[PDB]
Amino acid sequence: MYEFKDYYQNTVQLSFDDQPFSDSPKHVWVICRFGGKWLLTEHEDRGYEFPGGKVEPMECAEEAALREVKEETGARVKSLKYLGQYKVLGKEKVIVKNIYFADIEKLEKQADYFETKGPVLFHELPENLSRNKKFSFIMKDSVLPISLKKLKESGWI
Repeated sequence: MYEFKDYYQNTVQLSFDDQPFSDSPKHVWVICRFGGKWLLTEHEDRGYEFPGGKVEPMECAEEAALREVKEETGARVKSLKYLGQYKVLGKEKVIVKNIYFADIEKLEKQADYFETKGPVLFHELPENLSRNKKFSFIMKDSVLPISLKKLKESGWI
């Protein structure tokens, strides 16, 4: 596993094993690719990020991952694959977050995206990411480069 501090100084623990921190993660994060482009959403408060959010008690993690992609981007998924999991060791809370990879089939029109401004496509993520005020803090720690490295090694992209 990997351990590091995040953008807001919480400690994050990251693993590419199957649900090592929790069998019932309460959050999902979905790295999306549409053709040769990254598909992100623009969270209303946080800014650009891969879609994700909470796992409902009446949802399993995969169901929540598919719903967040659709709600935040209007995308239909061709394939959803579990990649890994991370634990965020916060000041007041500890959250366990599954990482999925979604290969996107298409983006359909949507009147609303919920807590976001909808889909954003990036041919490449910018190098200035960590100092880019337009990006979410969740994209500004080692979870993103380590996850992309593992994703590229997988053969899935």
